[PDB]
Amino acid sequence: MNRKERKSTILETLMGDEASNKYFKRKYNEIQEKSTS
Amino acid sequence: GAEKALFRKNKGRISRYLANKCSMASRIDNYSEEPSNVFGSVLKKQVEQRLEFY
Amino acid sequence: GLKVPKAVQKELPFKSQIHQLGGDEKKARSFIQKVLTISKAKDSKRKEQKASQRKERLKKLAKMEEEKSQRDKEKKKEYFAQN
Amino acid sequence: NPKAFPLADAALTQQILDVVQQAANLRQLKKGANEATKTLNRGISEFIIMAADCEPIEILLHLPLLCEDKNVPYVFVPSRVALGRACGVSRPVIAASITTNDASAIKTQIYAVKDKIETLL
Amino acid sequence: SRVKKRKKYQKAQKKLKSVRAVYSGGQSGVYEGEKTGIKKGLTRSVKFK
Amino acid sequence: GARGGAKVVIEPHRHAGVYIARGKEDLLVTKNMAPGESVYGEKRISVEEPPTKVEYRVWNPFRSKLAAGIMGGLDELFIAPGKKVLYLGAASGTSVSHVSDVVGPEGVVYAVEFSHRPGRELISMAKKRPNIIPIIEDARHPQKYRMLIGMVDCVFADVAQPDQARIIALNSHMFLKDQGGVVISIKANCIDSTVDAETVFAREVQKLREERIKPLEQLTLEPYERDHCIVVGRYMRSGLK
Amino acid sequence: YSTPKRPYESSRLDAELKLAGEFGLKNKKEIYRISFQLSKIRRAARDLLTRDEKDPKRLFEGNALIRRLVRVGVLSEDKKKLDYVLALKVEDFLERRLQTQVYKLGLAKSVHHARVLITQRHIAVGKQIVNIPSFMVRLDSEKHIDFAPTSPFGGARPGRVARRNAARKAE
Amino acid sequence: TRNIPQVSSALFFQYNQAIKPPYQVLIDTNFINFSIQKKVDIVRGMMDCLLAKCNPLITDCVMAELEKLGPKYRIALKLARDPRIKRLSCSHKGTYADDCLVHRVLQHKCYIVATNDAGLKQRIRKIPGIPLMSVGGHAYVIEKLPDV
Amino acid sequence: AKLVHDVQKKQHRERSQLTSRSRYGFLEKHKDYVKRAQDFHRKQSTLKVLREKAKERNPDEYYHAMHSR
Amino acid sequence: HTKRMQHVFQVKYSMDSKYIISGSDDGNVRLWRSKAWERSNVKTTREKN
RNA sequence: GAGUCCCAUAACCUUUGUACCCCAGAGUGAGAAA
RNA sequence: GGCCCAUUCGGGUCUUGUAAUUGGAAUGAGUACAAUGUAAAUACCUUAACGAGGAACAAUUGGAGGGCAAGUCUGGUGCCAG
Repeated sequence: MNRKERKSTILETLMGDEASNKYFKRKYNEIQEKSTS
Repeated sequence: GAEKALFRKNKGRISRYLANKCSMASRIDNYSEEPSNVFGSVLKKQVEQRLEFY
Repeated sequence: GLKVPKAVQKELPFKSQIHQLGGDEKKARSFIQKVLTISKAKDSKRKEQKASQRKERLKKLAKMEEEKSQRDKEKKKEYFAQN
Repeated sequence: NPKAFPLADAALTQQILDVVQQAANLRQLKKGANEATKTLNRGISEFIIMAADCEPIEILLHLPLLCEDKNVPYVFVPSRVALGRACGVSRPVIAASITTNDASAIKTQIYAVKDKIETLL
Repeated sequence: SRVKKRKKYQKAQKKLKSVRAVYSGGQSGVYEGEKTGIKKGLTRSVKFK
Repeated sequence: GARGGAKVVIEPHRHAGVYIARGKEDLLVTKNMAPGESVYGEKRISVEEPPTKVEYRVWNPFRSKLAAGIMGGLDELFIAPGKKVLYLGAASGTSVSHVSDVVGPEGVVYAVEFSHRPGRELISMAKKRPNIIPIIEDARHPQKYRMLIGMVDCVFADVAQPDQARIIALNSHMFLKDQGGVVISIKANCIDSTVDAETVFAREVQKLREERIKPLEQLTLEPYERDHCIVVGRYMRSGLK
Repeated sequence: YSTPKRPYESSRLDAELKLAGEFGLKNKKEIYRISFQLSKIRRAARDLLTRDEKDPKRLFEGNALIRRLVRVGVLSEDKKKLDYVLALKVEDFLERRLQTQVYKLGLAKSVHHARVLITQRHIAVGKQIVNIPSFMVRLDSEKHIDFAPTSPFGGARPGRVARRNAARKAE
Repeated sequence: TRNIPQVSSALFFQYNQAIKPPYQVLIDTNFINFSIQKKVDIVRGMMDCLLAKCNPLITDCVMAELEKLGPKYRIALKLARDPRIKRLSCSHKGTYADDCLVHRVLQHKCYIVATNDAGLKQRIRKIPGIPLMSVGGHAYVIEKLPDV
Repeated sequence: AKLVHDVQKKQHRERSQLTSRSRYGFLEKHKDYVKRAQDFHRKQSTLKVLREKAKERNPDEYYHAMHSR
Repeated sequence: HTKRMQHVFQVKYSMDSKYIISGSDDGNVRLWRSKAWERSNVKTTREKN
């Protein structure tokens, strides 16, 4: 990786990616539609 | 040697070209118990001919 | 949820009495509560899936044992027919 | 003793090139040293053919170090110039390698030469 | 019948992979670690008694 | 995946001297005798510990058969801290360096190889690892280098020949302890290509048994290699019954 | 062909599954045909084996048999003995089916692609266009498998759909 | 350290692609006795039943069991010692042959088992992809051998 | 499936509540009620034990932890 | 004795007098200790006494 | 009363400046020139 | 998420699923200018043109399971069971 990408925690590296965060926001919103039903 | 530009579109072609000559030269030196410079001279001369051509 | 009457709650013995950083971190804390919700639901859907085939499995197993239970009966009719 | 060793005789070279020349027709042949270096590290090579008359011979003596470290049979043959003719390319070839495919139409031929090669080594 | 058997076999090859690992050319590219986890308390060795 | 600037959680393995580096993926990892470099370009871990920067090396199963053997779930690996190991077939430090990692500074590794070209590299690696003695010599005649070898608690063999079993017998007889360890990697094609691999696997086992080796375990090295197993045994001179 | 002694063995059924999938056979009938031929040839070799060595019948018939088995390509040249005939398996014959060579030589990328190409009159052995996939190729015939000259893939004009689409593009 | 044995790499479901001619048959004690009763040669009959060269193996356990039988079965001992029969060494204390054959079969999957004991036969039937050989009527019969 | 047509095995759709009754809510079904009945019985059963549990309480019971709680 | 030996036809003493060699018609040559309770291992002076 | 002991003699981010870069990677593998 | 084992609890394995969209090629049945064939003729073989996405140019037979109603019938110890 580029030196900028290396982070002092995995969560920071994980939270850096855009595809993963989008997937969770969509999927998490789905569950409440089931959970809050 | 691409991180410190040791070997350095036409400019790249010589780099790809010269890199091969470094590779073969390493073979000649590495496995010869007492390597000579006779091949290195002509191999460099071959690079010079290519340099002029491009 | 069930609500115990306080009259019932009061007169019970000892053993069983019912006992009655912001900014980036918030985005990084709501995120952790986000994912753990994913895994629990995913596990619960995979786990319930398993029990569904388990009910199917014990059923298809049950039709073999009865065939195995019954056919043994005739073998002991023909065997003791000789005896 | 010689650096180019073992060197196949007039006979054993014969079946080798026959495998090489056909293997070219079947796109199973990687031709020349850097492809030979290529295949060894990826471990897709049956065995490697080297020309013993190569100028200089040491340009390819690195391949046996790679070959036997990966436990891949190898051999030397007299004339590079003949190998290109077998290989089907219009230039001499100093090194060649046969790639791995158990679905090749010539698994028996390749294994036949391979067995002889192991005995030679 | 040909097409039906074709899908049958490729399905079976998949099933073979689940019951046991099946060789797939070794490693291709950089070694990315074990995809699915290393199980510490697990031996799959056949024991000589 | 296992990319440089990323971090992993390194943890002990069941076999002493081996570790697991966890993360998005996991890696079999062994601690480096020689921090600061890789013997064959393997991947390496660096940890700050009170602060000293201890280093570890990643172990590639597809390159080393022993590593793949651990991963198949080998129950007993005699190679461990503070134990003498005789590695037959020391082509290079690809596996020997990792074995040298497992034994530790107290232990030693007796590396045996025949050909000269790989031995030069083995010598070069073996120097940076003081616990490694490179015995470039034919294993078929242990009497040649009996002078250079004492007792070894475990003998590991990666030697690829048709006549492996006899080689194991001699080396085990001369140098291995009683009740000592033996670990053999068997390639079917090298021994007998005419017959299926599985037949060779049984045949070699019997050769071990008549050589007074009670074999303990056998594991196929799927998926890392085809037609291979690691056979683990104990050298019980007294009686295999 | 002849039916097997016990068609319903699970090991058997998996056997035909593997064989058909890896060789793209239409049904079990081809497998039993090949098994019947293998049984006959192996029984003949067995009976010859029973005969005394140097028996004129053993020598003559065994020699002719091994030479034929070499010519069909199942038995390798270095394995010219009746014991190796006895060691044969149906897979060797099935390899010798034309489908397998069309696939393995690279003309087709799959056994099914080979089947369709063969039945489509795109494959020629020498002068003869063969549309019988069960055709058994010999060693000499193996090297002459090519695209038939009349085929669009074999040197002829484009097929009906190709020229039709080219025309529709034209206007 | 909980342990799950791997299924043999030789096996595709219930099919043993690994077994190919010539075969290995492990001989059980009863199999000799019934063979003599039916006047069926050990080697010829196998090669007839299976239409392949057969390499019979007698382990130490079964050899001990035969020669335990006594003077009545000295013939069986003699036939069991035929040179075409190869012998297989063992490394376990018990002379019980039934378990020894089973253990070898679970572990190595090229072996045919020649036996008539009803107790043994079902067990080898449960073990997947193990051809079962027996003598019945006037010649041998092979049950779980796809190649026949 | 023996001797049955696929027409014999046909799906019957579920009728909905009257638009006049839309305010009050969904139309319950047999499946819906068995959830209601089961939940009620479970709660009553646990309440049933608690009452019996209270009645047989011994006033002289002593457990040491009362000095704390 | 044992079941496995069927008729003794050759019996010999090991030339060191420590073992007995027996040959029977069952086809096996058996070795026996001259004294069943004695063991061939070298003993300590304490054990010897 | 109170973590020196993770170099405020420092780390990280932002701005500015200087010098270079915009090829494949387990790189491809027979064309190029006319 | 898929799949495997397991009476039991549970255990084991990883590129999978589509009941999603889309592209250009190949050609047989057929239909047929013909020729050949034949006492003549059918058929076979050869061969102009047309001849495929639901390629509707719409092969079957048998077996194992589901699930659904403001539906219906029957025995009961509510709300169950068949």
